[PDB]
Amino acid sequence: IPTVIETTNRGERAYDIYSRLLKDRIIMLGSQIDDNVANSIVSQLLFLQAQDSEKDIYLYINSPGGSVTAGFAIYDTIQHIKPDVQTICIGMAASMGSFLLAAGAKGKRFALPNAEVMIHQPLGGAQGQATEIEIAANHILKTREKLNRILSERTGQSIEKIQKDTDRDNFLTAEEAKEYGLIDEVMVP
Amino acid sequence: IPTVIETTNRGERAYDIYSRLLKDRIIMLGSQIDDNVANSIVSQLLFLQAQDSEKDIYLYINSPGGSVTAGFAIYDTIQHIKPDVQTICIGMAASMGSFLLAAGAKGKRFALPNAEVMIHQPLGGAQGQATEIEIAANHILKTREKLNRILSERTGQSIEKIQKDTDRDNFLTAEEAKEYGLIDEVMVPE
Amino acid sequence: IPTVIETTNRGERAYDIYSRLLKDRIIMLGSQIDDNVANSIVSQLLFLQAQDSEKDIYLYINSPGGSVTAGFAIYDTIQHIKPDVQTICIGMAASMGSFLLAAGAKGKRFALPNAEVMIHQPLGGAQGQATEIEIAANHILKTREKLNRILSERTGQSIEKIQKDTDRDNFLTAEEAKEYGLIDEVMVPE
Amino acid sequence: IPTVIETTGERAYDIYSRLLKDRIIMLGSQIDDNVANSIVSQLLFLQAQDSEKDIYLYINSPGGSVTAGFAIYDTIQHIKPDVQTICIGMAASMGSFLLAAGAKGKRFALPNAEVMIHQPLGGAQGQATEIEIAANHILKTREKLNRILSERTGQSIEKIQKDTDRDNFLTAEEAKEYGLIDEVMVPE
Amino acid sequence: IPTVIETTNRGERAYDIYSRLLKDRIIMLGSQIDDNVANSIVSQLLFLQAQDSEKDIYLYINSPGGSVTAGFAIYDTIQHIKPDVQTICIGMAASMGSFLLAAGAKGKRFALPNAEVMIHQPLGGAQGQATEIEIAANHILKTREKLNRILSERTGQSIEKIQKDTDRDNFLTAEEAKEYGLIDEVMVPE
Amino acid sequence: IPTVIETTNRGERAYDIYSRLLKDRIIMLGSQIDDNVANSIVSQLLFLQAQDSEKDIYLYINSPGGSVTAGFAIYDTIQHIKPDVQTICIGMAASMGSFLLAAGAKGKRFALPNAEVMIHQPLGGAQGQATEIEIAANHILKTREKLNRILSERTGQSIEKIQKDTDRDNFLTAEEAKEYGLIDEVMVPE
Amino acid sequence: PTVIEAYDIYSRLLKDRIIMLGSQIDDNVANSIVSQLLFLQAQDSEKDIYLYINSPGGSVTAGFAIYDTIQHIKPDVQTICIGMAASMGSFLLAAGAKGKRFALPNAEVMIHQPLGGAQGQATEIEIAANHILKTREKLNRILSERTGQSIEKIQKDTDRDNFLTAEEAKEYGLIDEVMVPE
Amino acid sequence: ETIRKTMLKELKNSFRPEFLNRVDDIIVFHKLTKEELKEIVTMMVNKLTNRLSEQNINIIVTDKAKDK
Repeated sequence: IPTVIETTNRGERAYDIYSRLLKDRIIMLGSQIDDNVANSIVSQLLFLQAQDSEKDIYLYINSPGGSVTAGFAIYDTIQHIKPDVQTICIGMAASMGSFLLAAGAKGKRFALPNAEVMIHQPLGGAQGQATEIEIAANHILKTREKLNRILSERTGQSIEKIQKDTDRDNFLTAEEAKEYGLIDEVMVP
Repeated sequence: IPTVIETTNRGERAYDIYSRLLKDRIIMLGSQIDDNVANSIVSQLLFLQAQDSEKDIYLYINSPGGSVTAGFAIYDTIQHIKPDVQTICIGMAASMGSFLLAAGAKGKRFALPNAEVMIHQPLGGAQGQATEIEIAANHILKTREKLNRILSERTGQSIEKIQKDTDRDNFLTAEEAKEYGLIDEVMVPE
Repeated sequence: IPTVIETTNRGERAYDIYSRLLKDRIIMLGSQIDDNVANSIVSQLLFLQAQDSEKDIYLYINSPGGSVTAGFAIYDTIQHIKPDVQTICIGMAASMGSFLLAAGAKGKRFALPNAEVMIHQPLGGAQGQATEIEIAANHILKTREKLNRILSERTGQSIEKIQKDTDRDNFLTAEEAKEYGLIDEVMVPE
Repeated sequence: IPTVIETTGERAYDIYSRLLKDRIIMLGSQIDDNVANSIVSQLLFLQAQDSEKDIYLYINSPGGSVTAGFAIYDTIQHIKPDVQTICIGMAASMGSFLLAAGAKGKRFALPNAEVMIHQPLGGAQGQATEIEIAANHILKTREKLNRILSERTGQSIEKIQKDTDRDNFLTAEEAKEYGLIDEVMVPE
Repeated sequence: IPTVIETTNRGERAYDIYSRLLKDRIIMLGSQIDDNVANSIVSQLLFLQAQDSEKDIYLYINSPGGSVTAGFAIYDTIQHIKPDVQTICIGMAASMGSFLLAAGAKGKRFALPNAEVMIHQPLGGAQGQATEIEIAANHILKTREKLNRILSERTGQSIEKIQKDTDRDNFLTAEEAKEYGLIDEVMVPE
Repeated sequence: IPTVIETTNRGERAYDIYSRLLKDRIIMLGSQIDDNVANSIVSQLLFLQAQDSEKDIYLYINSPGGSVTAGFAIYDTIQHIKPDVQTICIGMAASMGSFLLAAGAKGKRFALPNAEVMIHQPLGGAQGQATEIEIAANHILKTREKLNRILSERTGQSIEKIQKDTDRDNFLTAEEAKEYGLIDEVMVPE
Repeated sequence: PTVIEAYDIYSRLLKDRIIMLGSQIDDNVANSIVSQLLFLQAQDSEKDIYLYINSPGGSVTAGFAIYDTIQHIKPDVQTICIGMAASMGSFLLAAGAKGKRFALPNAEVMIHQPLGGAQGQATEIEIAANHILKTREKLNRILSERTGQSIEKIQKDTDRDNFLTAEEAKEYGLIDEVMVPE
Repeated sequence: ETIRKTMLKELKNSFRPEFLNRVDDIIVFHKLTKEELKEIVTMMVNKLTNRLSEQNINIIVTDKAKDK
């Protein structure tokens, strides 16, 4: 990761390229969404809200997805803050990545021309006694229901259509995602 | 980990995002609760109390659980310091993480809309002779009794009900947690 | 990774070789194209577009290949930024590396004399049920079709011929790549 | 580990260095040779810093090497500052030893804290003579531990031998009754 | 790597030993030649040519060999940059390292007295179907043909004799290397 | 390791704890004695001698043992430098750690009250032909004899008694170390 | 540890022209030593360089590179044997300038024939064995030149492992005199 | 517009608010354009032509020369 040095009268600022982008209100989601990445992104969003609560925050997504709880934390932080969050899909947006891609401000969710978006039902695992397996299955079904509800509210599609589309791995191009309502427009060069 | 450069009349300073949040009296608890994390949290709380003893302290919780003793250390530190400690649940607060969520000041425990909390009896393990297994089992049962007692005192629910509900994994939504007494009210978006 | 203290005027700051080359709009791609490398490349491209929207960027490529999605992200960032990007093939540009080599500005794609390029169909895997295998096969076939279409557009050659040539591993010298259309001219030594 | 900015000195510390400035030494990990060396260095530096003020030892550790604990005990007893010991979380094995090794009347424990006292662990392997030597050494180490604990708690060596035969878990109130600590820090 | 400190007219500045040598345009190649080392060497060469395009560059080679692609990338970069590149053999220069040993400018290819050089035919491997093995074998033979051609041009020696001496491992002393043509003169101690 | 602030009259200097201890001529031997640790100790002793050849050097020992050659290098550096070296046994001094403990200046070797000193014959191993096993055994016996000679010189005890006592692992307390001659006096607490 | 006046301890020793060779002699260590030697030659080409040797050995090529760098530079190189010097380490100990190779009183040195390996066809094994014999011949020739000893005697003593103490190093010509304490 | 805004914001981070509050007007100088540089060359050439004409030397500079 390269280092960027900026010279002022007061002193030297040694950014790394991600921090330099963050100076311009760019947050990069470019890895699997685990607890650490979600915590870092939440802290970045909160700091960007503090610095100025009126300008727009830009979120760049290139990730295979990850934890549902981490994605929900990011979604809650995005919806809670006053400034609008523009979501731009570079490369891939899968599982939780697509959920966060759809979570941007209306009229402000973008994707690069040959970017790929994948929607599917969450993965999980149950092990042990029958009662414990039942508890785990109930939890995962509740989580899937919540995700389908949010996606229906945020994309304008019926809950049944999203249930049918998310049964298997559905791969959508930028045009298909625009037609599906996941993104708002493709960014022409 | 991103780096934040903040300009002030005193000069320009380079922060990382977590220390920048700590400047605003915000403590991030976002990993498995082991000895090192609990030590860091206790140190941060003690320093925040030292800086000044009247403003609020904010604890953001996103953890799957961890050691019971580390969580007890964190809870005791929270209860011992004069400034009020607000707890906000980000994402998931499970096992001792949910226990620390209820440890916040009354009227100041928060949770995000699509956040989840999970309460269950503690785990453990015993190996060796029958007497050793008896000792370990007595220890784990006493730990469960202490946890249940603290939860009953902080949530207002009967010890028997918390005993029944923590028998298995209990997943609660923010509204279910509020009606159960774990949190005070959910954070409405603004 | 040697450091360099050479800077103008004050000359106090020290750079590593890659950061110093970044100031000269030199971007090095000397490893497999995964998500981390692609994200770094995209950030560097955006930073260089911000620094000056008119001057050209220099992209030295030496990569066995990598993720198709990462290469697509790099390709979109290259084709989206206003400044032109020169692709210079160092050593081997194979798989997605050759795709990014053809992604440079028209008339601004170069290769060193004793350099090698390779083009082939994308690799992948499909495991599970028959339906899942069908879905994965459809996805990989569509990815190959999109890659072939982009290569045909950027090389001016029929997609039938590219499909025929990408069936197996096709190794081309710098002159053969020039005749094929992936590059524009071979950088003769001084 | 977060970085801390002190506004009264416009100078930056890490949280552990900031605590050590206030004469706070944290024992929050397994006690091995490296950790004991660091603790002894911090204690000696603090003794150099001021001949009078108290040093604070915050203990949260499952235990560890007996020799490292003996080094820490010797350093604590040698230095003429009083060393207050506060039990944060767990004080088990050699950790409970250093808990009772603090200054009399200055041994504190958090309300919901637990301590553990038990005989030291070890192992032997080889010929009969070597195993006999190892057993003699471990028995002498246990005897010295029991003697120091009986001296610093006021209870009989026989009772400590009986209670430390197995794993003895004590609450803060039970540790107060036993004699390891002096009183429990009540919250404000 | 020890830190190295000098007092200049601009004050006292410190370097690591390799950065200090790079200040005097000394480039050290002292490990296996993979894509990372090749990327670093190419970056250093480009930086040195940008700093001053007339002065000489020095390449101290102590390498057991490496990838053919990385070595060819370094060779192309050396032959492309305007400043001359002196090459000095320290210890061992084997396989691709010996190829990079001959890459230096004529009259500026040195070697330490009791140093050893060794030329190989390139290693490789093939796996899969008969067609895939055919393609891999063709690629390896063409790579060896290119290596032999470049070696013949730089050392001024017949291609057939290079084939003969390259079929098996060929250890050469500094005097034998000088007589063969890989180096120009042995560095007599002074 | 923690960082401390110093110089209450100056306040601007901060050192790591071992650098701060090295300022007062305190050298810590608190790990297994290998080549790197011995090199660091020797370099520290040389620097301390260079800074002031009159003042005394302090060596703190807490080590289970280590290589015979590295400890012998430490012994040589201790015995060659003009300034006196005081040795204090913190915790344990076993194997060659006790040898270095006895290596201190006459009348200036101290041990803590509850400190254990262990003396035993050196370990080793031989694997190979009969001649190689004989060579290795002869070397091990020679180095044991050298250790016994030095220990007898610095302890005043007959070499037969050392041979008998070092047959097995002999654990001694501080009082028994003083009676045996390893240390000069036990550091009584203040 | 950090030495304050701030420099790391090895940097501080390098300021006094003291070069420490205290690890296995591989390519990385050889490159570091060569670079340090070149810098010390450049910084002041008239004073003397001190090399401290404590190593079990390593690569023959790395040791030969270090030997060549020592011989080529104009300023002289005193070698002081701290602890052990084995295989290539003893060779570099002998590489010191005349009258200025040192060894601590109870230090130990080792001389033995280089270790190697061969695997594959008969021709490849023959090539590897020929190279190993040539390398041993070169090592023996340089040792005979630098110790004033006959080639045959060095060959005989090097056959098996040969432990030499400081006094045996003295009468063997490996070191020039033992460093008496003062 | 954005360039002026960001330069003004950066100026606030280098001077005290009460110092900038007492300034009557803070003016941002825009970068010179192509035609502005051409006019600057024209004005300097006119000044030089006057100064050489007072010495009775007549000089004219073509448009291509001025552009170069």
